[PDB]
Amino acid sequence: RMKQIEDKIEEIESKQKKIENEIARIKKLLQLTVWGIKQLRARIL
Amino acid sequence: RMKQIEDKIEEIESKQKKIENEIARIKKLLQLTVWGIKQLRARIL
Amino acid sequence: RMKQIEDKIEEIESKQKKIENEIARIKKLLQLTVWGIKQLRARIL
Ligand SMILES: [Cl-]
Ligand SMILES: [Cl-]
Repeated sequence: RMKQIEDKIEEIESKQKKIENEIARIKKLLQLTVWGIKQLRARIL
Repeated sequence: RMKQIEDKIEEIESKQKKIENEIARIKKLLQLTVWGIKQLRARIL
Repeated sequence: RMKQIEDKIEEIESKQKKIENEIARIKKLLQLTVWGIKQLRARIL
């Protein structure tokens, strides 16, 4: 039963790592969209 | 004590599923904002 | 061994809380970028 719990924890940890990786990618893209809106407003208006 | 650990794991798993769902929604909206910035720049500039 | 499992669960929970916090911040910034694209399109076009 302990091994079953340990395996489930490993699975949750692995997925948490994937989620953290996704979040960093989202943050980077979000920063690029901020840049684009800022560049648009400045270059046009 | 094992049941207490198993219940906590279930709670963490449930919340992880909610987080994954939120992340997909964020990604989709982020893709729409990219589209909007791209469409703006192309249609105007 | 139970304490080791309980400590790992605490670590995963702590990181899950940080992730939830990050997600809320991403959502708020994403809402601001939506506002900016909407304001741009309306003010210009
Ligand atoms: Cl997670
Ligand atoms: Cl965006």
